[PDB]
Amino acid sequence: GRSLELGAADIQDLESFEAGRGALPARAYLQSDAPRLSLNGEWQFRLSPGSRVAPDDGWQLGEALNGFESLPVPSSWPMHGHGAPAYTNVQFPFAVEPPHVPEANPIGDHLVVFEAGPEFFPHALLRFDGIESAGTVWLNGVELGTTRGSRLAHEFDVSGILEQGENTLAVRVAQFSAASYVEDQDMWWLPGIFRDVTLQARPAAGIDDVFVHAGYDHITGEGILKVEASRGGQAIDAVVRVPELALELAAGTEVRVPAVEPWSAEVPKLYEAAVSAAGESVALQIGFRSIAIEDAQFKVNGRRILLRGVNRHEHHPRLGRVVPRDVVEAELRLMKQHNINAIRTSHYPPHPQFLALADQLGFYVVLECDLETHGFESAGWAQNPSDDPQWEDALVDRMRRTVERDKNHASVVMWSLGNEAGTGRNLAAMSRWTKDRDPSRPIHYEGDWSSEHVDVYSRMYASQAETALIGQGIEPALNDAALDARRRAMPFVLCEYVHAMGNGPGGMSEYQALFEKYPRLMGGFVWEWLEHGITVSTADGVDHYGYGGDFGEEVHDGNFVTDGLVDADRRPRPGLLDFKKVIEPLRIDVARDWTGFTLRNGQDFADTSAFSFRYEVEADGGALDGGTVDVAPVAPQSETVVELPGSVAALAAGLSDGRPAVLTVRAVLGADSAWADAGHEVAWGQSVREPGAPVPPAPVEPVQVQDSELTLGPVVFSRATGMPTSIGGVPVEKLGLTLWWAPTDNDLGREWGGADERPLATQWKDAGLNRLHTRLLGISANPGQDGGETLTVRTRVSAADKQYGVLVDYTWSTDGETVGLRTQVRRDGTWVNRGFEVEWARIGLEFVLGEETELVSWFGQGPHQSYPDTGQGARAGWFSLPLAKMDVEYVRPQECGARSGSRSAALQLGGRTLEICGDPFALTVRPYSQDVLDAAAHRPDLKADGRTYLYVDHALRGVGTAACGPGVLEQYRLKPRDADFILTLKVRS
Amino acid sequence: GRSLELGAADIQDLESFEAGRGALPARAYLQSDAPRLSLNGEWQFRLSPGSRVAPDDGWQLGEALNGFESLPVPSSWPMHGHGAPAYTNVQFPFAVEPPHVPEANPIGDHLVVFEAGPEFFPHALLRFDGIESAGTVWLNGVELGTTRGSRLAHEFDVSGILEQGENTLAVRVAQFSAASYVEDQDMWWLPGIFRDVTLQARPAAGIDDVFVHAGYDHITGEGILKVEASRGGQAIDAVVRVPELALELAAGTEVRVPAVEPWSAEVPKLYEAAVSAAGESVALQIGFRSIAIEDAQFKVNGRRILLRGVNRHEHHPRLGRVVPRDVVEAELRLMKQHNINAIRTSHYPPHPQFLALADQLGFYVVLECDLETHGFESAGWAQNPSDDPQWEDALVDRMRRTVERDKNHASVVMWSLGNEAGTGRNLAAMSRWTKDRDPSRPIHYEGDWSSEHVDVYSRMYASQAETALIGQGIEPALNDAALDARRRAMPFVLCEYVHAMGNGPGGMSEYQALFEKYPRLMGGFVWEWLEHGITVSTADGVDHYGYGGDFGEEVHDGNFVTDGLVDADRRPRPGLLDFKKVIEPLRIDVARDWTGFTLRNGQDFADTSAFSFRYEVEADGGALDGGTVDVAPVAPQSETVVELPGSVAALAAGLSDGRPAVLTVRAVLGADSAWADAGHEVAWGQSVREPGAPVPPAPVEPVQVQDSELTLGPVVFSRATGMPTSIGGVPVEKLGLTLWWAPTDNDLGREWGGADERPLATQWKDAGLNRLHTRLLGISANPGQDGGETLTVRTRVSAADKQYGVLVDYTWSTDGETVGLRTQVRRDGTWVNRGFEVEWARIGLEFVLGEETELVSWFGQGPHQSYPDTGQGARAGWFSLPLAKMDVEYVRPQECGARSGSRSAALQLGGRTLEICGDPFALTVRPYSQDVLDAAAHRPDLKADGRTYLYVDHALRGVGTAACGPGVLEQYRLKPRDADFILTLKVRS
Ligand code: NA
Ligand code: NA
Repeated sequence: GRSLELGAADIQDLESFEAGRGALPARAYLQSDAPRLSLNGEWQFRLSPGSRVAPDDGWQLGEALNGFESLPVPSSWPMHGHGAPAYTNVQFPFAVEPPHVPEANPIGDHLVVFEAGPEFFPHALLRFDGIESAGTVWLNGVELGTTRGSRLAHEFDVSGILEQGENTLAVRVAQFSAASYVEDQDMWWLPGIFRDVTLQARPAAGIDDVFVHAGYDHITGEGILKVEASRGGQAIDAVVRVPELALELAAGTEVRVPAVEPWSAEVPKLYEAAVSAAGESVALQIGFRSIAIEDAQFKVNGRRILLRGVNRHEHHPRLGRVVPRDVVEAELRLMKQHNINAIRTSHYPPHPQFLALADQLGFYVVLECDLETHGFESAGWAQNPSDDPQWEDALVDRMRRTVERDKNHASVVMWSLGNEAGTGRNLAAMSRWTKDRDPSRPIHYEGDWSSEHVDVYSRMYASQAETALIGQGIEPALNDAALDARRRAMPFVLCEYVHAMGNGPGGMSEYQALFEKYPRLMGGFVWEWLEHGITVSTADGVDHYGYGGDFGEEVHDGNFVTDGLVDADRRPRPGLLDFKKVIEPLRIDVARDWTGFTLRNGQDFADTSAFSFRYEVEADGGALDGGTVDVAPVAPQSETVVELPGSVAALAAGLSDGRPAVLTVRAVLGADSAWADAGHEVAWGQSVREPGAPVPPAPVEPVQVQDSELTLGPVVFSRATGMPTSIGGVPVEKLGLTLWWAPTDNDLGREWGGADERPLATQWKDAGLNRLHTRLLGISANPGQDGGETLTVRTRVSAADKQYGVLVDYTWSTDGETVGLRTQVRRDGTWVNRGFEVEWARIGLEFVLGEETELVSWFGQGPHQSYPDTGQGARAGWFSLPLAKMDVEYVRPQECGARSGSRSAALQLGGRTLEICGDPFALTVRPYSQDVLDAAAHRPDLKADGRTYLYVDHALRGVGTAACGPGVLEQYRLKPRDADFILTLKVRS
Repeated sequence: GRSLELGAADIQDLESFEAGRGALPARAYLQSDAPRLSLNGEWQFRLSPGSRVAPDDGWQLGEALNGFESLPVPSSWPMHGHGAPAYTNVQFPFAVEPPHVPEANPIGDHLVVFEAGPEFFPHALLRFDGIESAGTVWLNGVELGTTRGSRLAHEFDVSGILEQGENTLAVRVAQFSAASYVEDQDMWWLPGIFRDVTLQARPAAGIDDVFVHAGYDHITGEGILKVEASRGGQAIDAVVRVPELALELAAGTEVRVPAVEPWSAEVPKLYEAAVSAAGESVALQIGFRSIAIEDAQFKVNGRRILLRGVNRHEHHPRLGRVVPRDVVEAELRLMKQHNINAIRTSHYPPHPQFLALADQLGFYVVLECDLETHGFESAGWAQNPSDDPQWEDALVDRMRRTVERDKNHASVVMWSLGNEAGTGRNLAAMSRWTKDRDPSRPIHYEGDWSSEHVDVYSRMYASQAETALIGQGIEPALNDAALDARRRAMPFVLCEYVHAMGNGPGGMSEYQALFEKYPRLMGGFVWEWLEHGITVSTADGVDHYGYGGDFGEEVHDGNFVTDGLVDADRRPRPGLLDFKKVIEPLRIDVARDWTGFTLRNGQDFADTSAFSFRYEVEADGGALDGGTVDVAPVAPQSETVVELPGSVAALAAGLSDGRPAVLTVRAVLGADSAWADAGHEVAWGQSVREPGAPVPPAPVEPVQVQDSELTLGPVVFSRATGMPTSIGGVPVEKLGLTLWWAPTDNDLGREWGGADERPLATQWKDAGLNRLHTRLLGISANPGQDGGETLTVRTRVSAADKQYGVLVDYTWSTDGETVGLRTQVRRDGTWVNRGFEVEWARIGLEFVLGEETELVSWFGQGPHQSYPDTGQGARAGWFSLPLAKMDVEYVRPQECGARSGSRSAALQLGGRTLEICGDPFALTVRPYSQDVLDAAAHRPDLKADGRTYLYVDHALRGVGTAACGPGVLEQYRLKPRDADFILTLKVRS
């Protein structure tokens, strides 16, 4: 019997089910006049590969340091060259055997020397706001305690250890600990001290914790205020002063303020208040709100509200978990600018400073505890911590610390027990505690569908259909009659829906229609706000985002970090633009006769008084008229009809039959707000006078036959191919039918149900839809009129080893000036492969041109892209973009850039402009081919070859959200069918 | 109404269901004294991308050629830079719509000018032996006709077109034609004139075709001879002279020769004969044989024979379909050297010159017609030519031309209608014709399992089990009572089995046991003889074989061309070495007491008289004794017992208890034969005296504990890891358990049946078996004896996101000189993933050493590799190889190089030699890691890193033949279980 392994005692600590030891009781984050010293700055940093290899050179004392270097704190140290980021989603990065930790466990030693003034005597504390995932803290070689709960705050008492003058603070941080088993969220695994380390003095007769109770009686219009204040866990005498309400009360007593302005996301009214004791005073912002669940509805201040929300992770493309305050203010303002009123802190408490901003700019906030045991799902939740009693104290500590920190803020309207932790005893323990401490807020958890220990029914990525059932209260009952009776009486919320990976999300409209129609639906939260992209510079110094698997990770999920509405640098993806329109607070139905418009106010509290209503009339290359209309304030959930100036309606009948004109009624801010400047666009509506169907040119031109070529009008053909080689001088290198997209991220994912287990992208490859070949059948010339000949090229399209195909015929005609192309498409054989019917991505034509396009113009829906289930934010008008701005810079290159519902388009090539008219078609123009687009793993992989790839699609497919949740809806799917369309071509040289 | 496409008439020809027009009636390939002129040499060659683009510049006349260049003929023109090779297997390279051809159809114009002497007047013909796939032939601007049937010979009459003096011959060749639909074999698609173009004069009163009927009466010992000779399709008077049999008869009459020596693969007795007419005489080699199907047995000359065969494609690594005669002679001799007696010409007639060689060196030849419509299987054989009456004449022409060419040869014992053409009317038409023309030979076809139109029951890749049933005649009956009665009375043959892709094939022994035990089993043909590798030179001029998909092919099958017993350059893969032993014609069971051996003659005709029997006794580094034993000739299918010299048996009892000695009795050729030199090894047998289990060293050495390291005997450890860092001075960089191979080609293929659809390679990746991590549990030191301490390192092995694992413990001990390692392995949890139990590839240890190994020695089975279901040819002995010769150069790098059944091994590193002893283990040594081996797509991807990767496996897995056909057999599979083994380590410096 003998023992000889190194670092045993260190690991036993890492493998404890105990919460952080030594730390003071959990309290709220308060703004205090008590002297503070921030220890943020250059610290000394040493990295070790394991705990068994971690040096014991008494480094904690700060002198004779071996191998240390300066590292900024707070920070995520992989972001600074020390190691590399790693990313997994459903999977753990280590062997699952709780609570044991792997041998490859990066240990980062942190050290800093600071001097402490007399202000921090006799009593003071150290406050860590976040250490991932386990930390041991020494002050002048004395162990203070350990920290567990990476996104939770720990405070240690340094009274009697802190010396006057220079002090030495040493923190040992381990990446993986037993706590890693309960923090399995969807993100890069980035260890380190990533939040503020703070030294704060604790005066005698000071305030340790404050609990604010600000309620609103919507009937009597009275505020109900009562402020608890305590020191050392016991209630104390303190004075509460609210200047604006002109009152002065003692803590612990409950008074009713006669008239208060209630708080909401629409009107974030806050009252300045201070809680004063002898030793210190605390500064608070008080918002009067009351939350009730009544008649299966989630109500705030008496009225049902609609959550238009997103899921906000904390991420930066260069700093790790560190999100600079200016960056936080920026994104919150951006959310407000796009009609967002709710946030779910997924899947952990955010930076303490976040809560204040959510109070100030109006947001309904779902504050989620730092708990996710998603990696145990793989094995049927065997060894799940949520049900293991060994984990009870540790998990309850996580809930307590979460609730305690942010209880005072009005924005927090719900506590959430965590994400995807399964079901268990501990979850029930966590809920039970929270209902006892803070009854003012309902409780949210998605994992337990029985909804036994929560106040709202919550699901993620439920189908539009399923939601429609739940909204009507006719969803299938639970086995338990008692439990079903409770859940059927709960409001419903989608804590995650419309996955926004890559091109998408689609189907956002079908969800919103249900949100507006059924009171039981609270609305919900989009997944997610931002991409977790990380900036990388190449050998030639191109920088682009990188995703999972790009940093050498043994185990990864590729590009799933990229599912955001904005990129890592907070630049809006087209999805956010569409989202803004879907959840807009006002609906404007412009009448067809342009006499007036119908306006409905979709807000729950405010009226249409902060808005200014403008109208615009666009036609050709000029705004024909503009102005402002006077709209009497409209009550919330009410609608009126506003008549437009007679001048507008007069211009309608005034314009010629068949030329396009667009009437736009826009709701903009009357004056500056905290989150936007005046004139900012909130909601809009349109009525469009569309051009009639174009007329095919006179077939009065004959076909001139030479030895190897044909000529008709300005179009030169090839007698071998049957395809044009030149139109009005523009080099046509290729023309063919396309049935296939470059697979989006939605296509790469398996679809919800169905006998076909294969991702739609795979279905296409097996069907050979990406490798189509054309066989020429014959070229006819047929009489038109007055010597005119109409050329007809008959072809068949198919792929290798396939017996099915499609017959397409191109009949050309021209009056000598304008070229008329007609395409007929017929199915040859049954399109089934591997026992499943093959779906198409499009019915369109690919034009490859030998000259670059300098600039693209069109009339239809823009500026950004449009697909059948998307492009809601794309409005009618005239748009002109450089070729470079046509594309969309998704992290992983895929199908994007299609402008649906086009009527006409113009491509300028050198000195020539190519006009394309016809029936509604979808426009796409690229500097590179699809084979290039598909193959590309990153943006740099895309090199232009000097050609112009023009795409004109008759019918398109929906993009859906198949990456996670519902795929393409039925009405948006594209199955094999026979089709036709006419085009109008012309070249102005 | 009008038509304007180019090259319409050319394509209509390509799309005809008609056979070659203009060609003379099919006849046999005869050696004639009639004057011949070979036109092989430099020709002029022009390539065009399509038939619509193919120039009509009257190039056929040979002057004012534009864009021509010199190209050798015969040749495959992609092998000469003109285009590139393309490879598919089951799939067609173009859209399936018979008989239409793609637009991308390479057209190669061939042209040559030759002068013709007066000998070729007044009558002569042009003979093309092979044009792939369609050819049009002009002579001096006159169209002779077209050729259909790429591996079939066409002859055109040039009488009255051939001028005296200079003539100009022009051939237009198209790669794809309607005939491509019926030539869908497993190979590179290589067009061109790839066989001899020949000019032959046809004298008056000459012989056009000869049919030889040479039968053998095994009862009376009489030859039955009758030779038909004809001119212009009508019988003529000719004189047959057979010098050796001293007879002279007139053609058309049937005589019985009193005493003839019969022909067989074992005794290829041929009689010289000449058929003389006035104008010319024909030289023939006559072999007397008779084929009968009787009592469900395939009989030749009265006796049941055993087909030990292979499938021979015609391929060269540099020339395409062109296989030089010296290369053909070479491989045929190589086959004979490895006990092969049968060949299946897959899947087309071979070069005309092949048939003669198969007569001379003894081979049973299955001659297969050029027909495969395998690409229609994809769509349930819709539009299958085999059943389409439009194809009848074309398909019957293929059978006629095939039979007619090679009817005279004795080696051809069966006509085969083709491969994988499905079922149809035309197949029945082909059989019906063949039975009428040549009843002397049975008919083979695999596609129609009902076996309605054939003479033998034939299957491919049927399981060992299924074969065992068929052998006993108890296979499940057919729906048709009448048909079942016929098929149940047929002999059975596997036209393709034991797929030899990559490492393998395994399970060859279990098949052969059935072949020997059941008379109904004819034996069968291995797939296949050679790899279709193609030589490629890199930027630094490394040359290596390339496979499908490596030449830019839109559609491919990767490395499936690589499934041979030899590489493209006819270098034996280990599979051939194993195969030679499995099908050896003699079995030698050496008695245990070394007194004698049992010898059985497995041949059907010959006796043991051409052999010399040698014996050898090896022990340590010396052959102790050698000699020759006198064995009375043993009759075929009979066995005798031969006593060894008393000196041998005396040496057995003479040697110490526990030292190894190997007795080898070997059958070698007494004198030179046509295919090998005297002394060549045919069959062998062994009896082995194995060393006793090694004894664990005295645990008398204590553990010396320092700060960061441990020391026990000559082994230095690391206290952090628990792994040795040094043994006797050799740097040990790593030591760990392995459960995973680098997936072979068999592992990459789906397995036959089972709920698990996943290839075994994929099963491993999902299970995380390739990414194992170890967690240290503890290091103990326990008392041994006399101050001795036995170190024990306890660890656990697992992978990320997995809850199952394995507990392995390493207990070390040493007497100061020899190190004793013991490994205990225990399963922790159930090894199931995705609902399926996880199989292991091995139970072994990986040693990574910081020094290169110069040379590896061992005692066990060698020289080549050994796996549970393979290594039959690996014999017992002492082997020593350079590290470079340990590896096996498979085209795609995979698991290989394991020497199973090892007893001891020695690795020399610089000046140190490392000895490893113990229980039977499998040895593998590599210059690179497994991660390198797996990732490598080609041989060049393998770069040594200066380390030595040593593998010692307790238990191994079978390789099977899962790439196509049966996977690993039950007794060879490796499932999770608890195991142990002891090792003996020692370093001699
Ligand atoms: Na995600
Ligand atoms: Na093959």
